[PDB]
Amino acid sequence: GTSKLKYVLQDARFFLIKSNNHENVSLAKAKGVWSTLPVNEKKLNLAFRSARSVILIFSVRESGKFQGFARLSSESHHGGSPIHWVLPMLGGVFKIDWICRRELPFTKSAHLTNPWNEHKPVKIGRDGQEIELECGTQLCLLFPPDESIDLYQVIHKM
Ligand SMILES: CNC(=O)c1cc(NC)ccn1
Repeated sequence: GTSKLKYVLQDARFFLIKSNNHENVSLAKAKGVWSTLPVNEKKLNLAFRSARSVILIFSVRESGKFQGFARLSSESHHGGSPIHWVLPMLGGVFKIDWICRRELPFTKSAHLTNPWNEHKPVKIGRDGQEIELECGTQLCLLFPPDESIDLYQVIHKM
């Protein structure tokens, strides 16, 4: 079903996360963590205090796909366990709960445009680009269901 998913996404905010490599998305999926540049860290912390759910939608650059999406479960914090990101300077660490670890090809989202990025297709956007509520909700609902996920515990964090 999609009903608990819709509940988690009701009045959520959505952000496009672009990773230079698959390894960082894999660490994020394994450890439930993300870290970004301070300009985006400040935006995510503001959004986390302002919305019932803040959703990060991940895309590896040059992959032509999204690799899943996740909900912020905390603001960023420093001094936790170190994360061996593959880098080419990162802020704190956000804890995240994954909502879907399955891929979605950009060919499947070509009908969705993001008003906050000049109504360009939602796949287009810099790291940290906010996706407007309706576009972001329909993008998340496009993903194949991830039957390994139970949103019951995520609902309890809202
Ligand atoms: C896990 N976080 C990253 O890989 C990242 C890298 C970056 N510049 C290379 C900017 C924001 N985030």
